[PDB]
Amino acid sequence: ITGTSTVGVGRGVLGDQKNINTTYSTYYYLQDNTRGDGIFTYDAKYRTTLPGSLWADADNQFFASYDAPAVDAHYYAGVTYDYYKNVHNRLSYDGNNAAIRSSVHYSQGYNNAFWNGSEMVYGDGDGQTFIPLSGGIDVVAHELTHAVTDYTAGLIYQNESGAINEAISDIFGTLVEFYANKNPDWEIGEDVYTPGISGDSLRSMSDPAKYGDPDHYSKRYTGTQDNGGVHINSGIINKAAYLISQGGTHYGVSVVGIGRDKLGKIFYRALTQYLTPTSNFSQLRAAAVQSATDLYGSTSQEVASVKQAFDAVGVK
Ligand SMILES: [Ca+2]
Ligand SMILES: [Ca+2]
Ligand SMILES: [Ca+2]
Ligand SMILES: [Ca+2]
Ligand SMILES: [Zn+2]
Repeated sequence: ITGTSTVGVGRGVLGDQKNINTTYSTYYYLQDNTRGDGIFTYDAKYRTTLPGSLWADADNQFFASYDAPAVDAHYYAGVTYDYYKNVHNRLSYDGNNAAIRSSVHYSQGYNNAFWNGSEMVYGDGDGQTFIPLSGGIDVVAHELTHAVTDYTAGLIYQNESGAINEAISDIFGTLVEFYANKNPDWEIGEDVYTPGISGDSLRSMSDPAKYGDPDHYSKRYTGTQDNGGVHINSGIINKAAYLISQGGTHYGVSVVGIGRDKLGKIFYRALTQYLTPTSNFSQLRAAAVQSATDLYGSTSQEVASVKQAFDAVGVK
């Protein structure tokens, strides 16, 4: 849209009030021209035809309940964009400021969100399992991080490479949540998942076995469902990332935590410099070990804790 940049206000999925960057041109559009080539939010109007229509609003105030998912998809996209820019110096997912597009109100009772190869897609949920998925900052950041993975390492979506793929997304989803300081934790999707049940979440990085996922490589799922257990075997890596950052003792292996900033740097470097499309866990450990070495030195505590956390989850 060709118009004037402006700022609007509205309410997100959880009822919180926020400003959003909009563009005026007869109507007020969810078009943020302050970040790269733009952040554009579309309304799928309960269908599956994508992208739907660029969101247009008459007075630049977004307080209706129908608007809530849009507000949040637009804002958290802006937050994820800024995380990657300011913390890793990466401009959009392609590293060239490609425009970021999202569609909300996709389909009816749709209990998921995904990156489809060109844009973000968010369901509204059924009201029991999910509320509108763009309400979870980590959900948003997890899915946009898949777009960064596609442009960089190219992890294919199955088996161990697909599990690494999902873990990277949970890792960077979590670190965006800490960066925004938006009630942070190590769990995935607790702000939108099962609104009638307090304290639960889809997955846990700090204790994956709490929701059924493996937390050691000997426990790994070796079946064929879920593309080879891409959302299940990610707990092995999540657990490891959690030990690197927070530290802990896990199957008798003690790890000294080095913090989230270092975890992010070590994993951003492995992702963009040593991982390939078909990398497996073992290769991820090597990549991670090499990245810490590159950044902090071969005999640093940083290397010591990468190795100890892969050893605690059984990845050699
Ligand atoms: Ca309005
Ligand atoms: Ca949280
Ligand atoms: Ca979370
Ligand atoms: Ca819940
Ligand atoms: Zn994912």
